[PDB]
Amino acid sequence: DNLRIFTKGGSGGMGYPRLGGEGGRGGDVWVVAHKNMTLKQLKNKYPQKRFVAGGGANSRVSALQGSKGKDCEVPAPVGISVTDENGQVLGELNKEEDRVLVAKGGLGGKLHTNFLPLKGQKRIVHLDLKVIADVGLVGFPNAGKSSLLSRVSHATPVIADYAFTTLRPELGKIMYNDFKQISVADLPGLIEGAHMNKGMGHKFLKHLERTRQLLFVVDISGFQLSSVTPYRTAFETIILLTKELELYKEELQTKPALLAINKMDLPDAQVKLQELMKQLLSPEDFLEKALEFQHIVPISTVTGEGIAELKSCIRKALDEQ
Amino acid sequence: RTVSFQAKESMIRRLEVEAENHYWLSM
Amino acid sequence: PVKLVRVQFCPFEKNVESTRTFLQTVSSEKVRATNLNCSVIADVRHDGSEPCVDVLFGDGYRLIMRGAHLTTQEMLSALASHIRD
Amino acid sequence: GVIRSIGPPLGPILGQRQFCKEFNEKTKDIKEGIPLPTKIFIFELKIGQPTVSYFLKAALVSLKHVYEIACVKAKDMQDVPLSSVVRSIIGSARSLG
Amino acid sequence: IPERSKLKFVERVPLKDIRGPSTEATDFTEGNFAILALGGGYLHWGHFEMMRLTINRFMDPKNMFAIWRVPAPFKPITRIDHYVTPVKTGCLVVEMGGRCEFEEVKGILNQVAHKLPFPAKAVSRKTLERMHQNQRERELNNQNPWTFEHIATANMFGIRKFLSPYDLTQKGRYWGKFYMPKRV
Amino acid sequence: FKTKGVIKKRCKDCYKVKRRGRWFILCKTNPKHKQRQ
Amino acid sequence: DPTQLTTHAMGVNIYKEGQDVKADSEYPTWLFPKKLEELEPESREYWRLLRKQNIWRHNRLSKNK
Amino acid sequence: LREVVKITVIEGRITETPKATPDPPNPSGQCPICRWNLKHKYTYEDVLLLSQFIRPYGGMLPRRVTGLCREEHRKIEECVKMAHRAGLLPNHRPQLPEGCLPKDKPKLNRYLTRWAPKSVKPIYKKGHRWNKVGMAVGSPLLKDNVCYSRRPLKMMH
Amino acid sequence: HWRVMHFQRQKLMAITEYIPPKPAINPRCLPPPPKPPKEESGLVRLLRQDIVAVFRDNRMIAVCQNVALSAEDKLLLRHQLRKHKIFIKVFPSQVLKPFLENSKYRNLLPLFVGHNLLLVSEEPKVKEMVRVLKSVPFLPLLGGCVDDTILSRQGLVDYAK
RNA sequence: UUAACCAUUGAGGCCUAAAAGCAGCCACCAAUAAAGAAGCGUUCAAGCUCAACAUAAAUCAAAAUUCCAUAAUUUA
Ligand SMILES: Nc1nc2c(ncn2[C@@H]2O[C@H](COP(=O)(O)OP(=O)(O)NP(=O)(O)O)[C@@H](O)[C@H]2O)c(=O)[nH]1
Ligand code: FES
Ligand SMILES: [Zn+2]
Repeated sequence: DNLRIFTKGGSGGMGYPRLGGEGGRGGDVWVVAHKNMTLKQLKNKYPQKRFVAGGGANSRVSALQGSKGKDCEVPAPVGISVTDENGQVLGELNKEEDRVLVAKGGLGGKLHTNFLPLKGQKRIVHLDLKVIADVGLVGFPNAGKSSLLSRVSHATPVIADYAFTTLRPELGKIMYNDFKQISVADLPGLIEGAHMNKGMGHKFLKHLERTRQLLFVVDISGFQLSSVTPYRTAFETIILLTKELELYKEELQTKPALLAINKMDLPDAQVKLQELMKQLLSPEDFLEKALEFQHIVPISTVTGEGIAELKSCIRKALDEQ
Repeated sequence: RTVSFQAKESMIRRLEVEAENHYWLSM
Repeated sequence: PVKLVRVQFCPFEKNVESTRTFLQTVSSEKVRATNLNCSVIADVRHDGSEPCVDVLFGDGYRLIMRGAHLTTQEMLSALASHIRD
Repeated sequence: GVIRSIGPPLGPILGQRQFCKEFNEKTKDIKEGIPLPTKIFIFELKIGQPTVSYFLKAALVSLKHVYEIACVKAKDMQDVPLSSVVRSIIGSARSLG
Repeated sequence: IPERSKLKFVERVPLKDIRGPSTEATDFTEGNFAILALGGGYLHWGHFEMMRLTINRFMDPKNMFAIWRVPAPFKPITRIDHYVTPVKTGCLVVEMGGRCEFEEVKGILNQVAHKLPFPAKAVSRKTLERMHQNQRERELNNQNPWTFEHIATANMFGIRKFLSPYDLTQKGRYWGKFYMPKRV
Repeated sequence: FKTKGVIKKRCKDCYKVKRRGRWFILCKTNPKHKQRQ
Repeated sequence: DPTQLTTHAMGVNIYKEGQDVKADSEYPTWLFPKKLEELEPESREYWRLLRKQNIWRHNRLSKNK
Repeated sequence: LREVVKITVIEGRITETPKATPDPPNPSGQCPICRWNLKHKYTYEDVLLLSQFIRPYGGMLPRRVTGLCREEHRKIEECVKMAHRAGLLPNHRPQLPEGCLPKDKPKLNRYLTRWAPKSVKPIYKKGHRWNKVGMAVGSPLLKDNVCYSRRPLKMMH
Repeated sequence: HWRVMHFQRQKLMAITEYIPPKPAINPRCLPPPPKPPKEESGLVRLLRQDIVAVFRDNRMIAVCQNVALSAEDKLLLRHQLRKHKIFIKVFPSQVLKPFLENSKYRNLLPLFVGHNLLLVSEEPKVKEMVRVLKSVPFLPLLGGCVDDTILSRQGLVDYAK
């Protein structure tokens, strides 16, 4: 849903000397808002991604002025954000009837001025619908997010046994007795830091930016996860999660979020769950300000215990904002 | 467009007669 | 899917090389692991006995042929049909 | 399926069915900085002579200085001709660095 | 290996010219593999670019090199729109060489030849020698007593009424701008 | 099946046949590789 | 490095036990690609390099495809 | 000739096969056809010669077993198709499965059929005098056969 | 574009076409030409010497079928055999046959069958050789000669005792 | 002309942790009966496995009213 598109502006028609006059401005590319469904059409149908515009007609005898060129248009999903190849946001077609001069048609060739012809501008433009889910799932590897999504919905999520798995987030809409559908997407387990784009990186972390709220899975087994030798406690993991989120974007931390305890089935996990109750809330033996939303519910995905309880809390927060 | 068998045979006959004319004109 | 595979031949007699080649192909550990149910065995003697091959199945079907007039490809192809059952 | 290259997370298959402490313990049994060919087979475990890559860098290297490590190669390229492994490291030696 | 292995650029701006057997560029000079013109045609600058770009990209500077065997466009054309380089059948348009076998350069040379304005072929030194040997062998062992030259030169059958003066020199191998190889 | 003037194999698995008066290159692994003369 | 050129040497095991444990006598005195031209046809190494060139000749044609 | 018999126990029994007639007229002939001076003197009608290279169900035998040269293999193979299509080999029919029967149509008499009848398109536009579209008769592989007519045979009808 | 040629001119071309000479008998059907003299590559000469050298040095030569085992896996068995100071030899038997044709060993041709490994040593550790064969179950033994005496597997096993 | 086979290290280094025949660039590499790294795989190494060993054989020539003589391969 983060495809890319190249375009080329029409070239300017060359003028006709001895008072023939100007040449038609080359055709320009205007991305035009239409039915939101067009995104599937754009990426798949008309696979050639180069949108080119007709160059303006050359000035003819009798001093005919140029035809002004033939424009080109891109139907796009509503709510799309138009960004440059470099990632700079040119604009967003948030509303309908929102055309954008993405590419510039070649300046009309004029013999009287300095330049006889002029070629049209061509560029790479990213047009992307990064998943705008109602809430998003952010967790470290082996958290259990895919398993959590597996049971709430019927999505057959890829289960990440090892890190760097489930690279593409899987969108799942959660049905409710109220007939309200809530879209939840599970991205892959993220590494510590990632401000330098290490490993998985923060490239997929733009998907969370779109999501209105954040869902935090907290694997109890992750507590004191030896790994190479970080041995991160869940308390540490949350602190790292808050810190890394702030570095990537300050607003991400401010955005509404919920907490989802995982892997509480084991009796030791229940003892750790009491430790989880201890960690955060009241001050502990700390090893900046950080945020605790307190929308934390104790559940175990593998046993499917307490899953129904969490569902309610999520909907309450959603209906609120 | 090919050339018939009659046409190619008859010319060779004429060539042979003309070939002899070359010889008798050399003495 | 084979209970046991038995190959028998007499080396110095220069009668059949196909039996040995079929033994050589069987020797390839590749398939030996695929049909882990069977333990390959090779035996040789000096008698004037034509080379023979015996295949045993759990169901009790025994497939026996001799290499004197059998080329390695045939038996192999014959085996494949029999394995399907 | 040796991971030859000049614990639980590295060896998760082992859990399904030590080298972490053996690695740092062997890191003492090897030089701290020179690479080593990890003979962590796939599941017997072993490791021997280090690699010539960093050996030249920290030393470049004289004939006396290289024949001594050739004995380290002899200690465990299991091919019998020790002269051959000398050419082996030599072949890598010119290419490496 | 020549330092300027890659083909040089060609300047865009500096009936019988293509109607007979060639007398220039008919012999390998430095390279071993070259493209042989099998017909008479005009090579405009567009063809020159295709040869230059295609050959240069593929050739390896370390082991391969190429040179031009024809002059740049010099003949005026009017509707002075552009200049075309004339070529005669038998000319070597471009020559390649280096520590490579013919088979390596066969594909590129044949592909380039196909897009030339006139029929052409990729021939090494051996192949060009073989072609000439076959031509001479065919003439010597021909079992047809009559040949075009003898009939035309001797004016047998009153033939010269239907022949052009140039026909006697060509001897029927060449008709118009086309070359007939098998025709002895 | 594209009807082209020249038929050329595009992969190792591609094979050639002469069916119903025409030449075909048929590839089981990649059906895109199918061509008819 | 001053140490490595002395008895201290990278060649001798620098293990925690070895710790860089020199003289020509201490090491095999006898020990103290190629050019096909020098090599002789029969000689095993000749064929090796020539076949390397033949394989490279195959690679030469093979690489192009 | 070895035949495989099944019983499971399967065995192949070798049986003696008739041998070539002794004393070929032209010894030192590499290929079998040339040994008997038959290089350019057989056509599709010569079933007695052709049948010797045919499997019991009408297939051609491999070149290696027969020993024929490539040029004569191609010629022998082509004539057999024409012999099959001309209904000259009634006992070498295909081994149709027991669940199948002949197409049951009446059979049109043919001879000198170059191509398989199934895949030949009709000539709707035949063309005028020096434009005629020609109907192929015979096989080009046999052009080099000895001809007893005033001029070469008319391949295109 | 083609320009039509006067009929008379076309008739001239039709009659002046090249006619090639035809042979009475195709060269193929005729008896094959005498073989061009072949040459022996230096490797073959050295290879011949190698087969002669191994026979001269090694008193016992036994024949064990080949299995084309992976090189490193083959080295594993070779390493075990090297620990027992027994060596493995493989040769392009096409050059081996000439020697066997005319040598002290002439009845071992049947034992040699294509992909058959060779056993060579200086000591007749035949009992250990059978023991090393038991390492690989399927690996069979065809026969050969031990201490210059030609014998089959059953005799070798009896000879082992 | 492909036959149906077989593929042996110190990861060669360095610029991208480190780059494996093989990110990239330069060496153009290691013993052996015998193998340089060919596609390609690989974050790089996963390795799917080409050439070796080891086995057997192997470039051309006659669209628009309604199809339009009929037919025909061998007698000197
Ligand atoms: N004991 C226990 N195991 C669980 C629980 N939830 C998930 N797991 C286990 O965790 C294993 C590892 O994969 P998992 O963490 O579920 O996948 P993921 O959510 O996609 N991980 P990632 O965070 O990297 O995207 C699963 O195979 C599953 O058995 C739980 O509540 N309790
Ligand atoms: S003419 Fe002798 S092989 Fe046929
Ligand atoms: Zn294909």
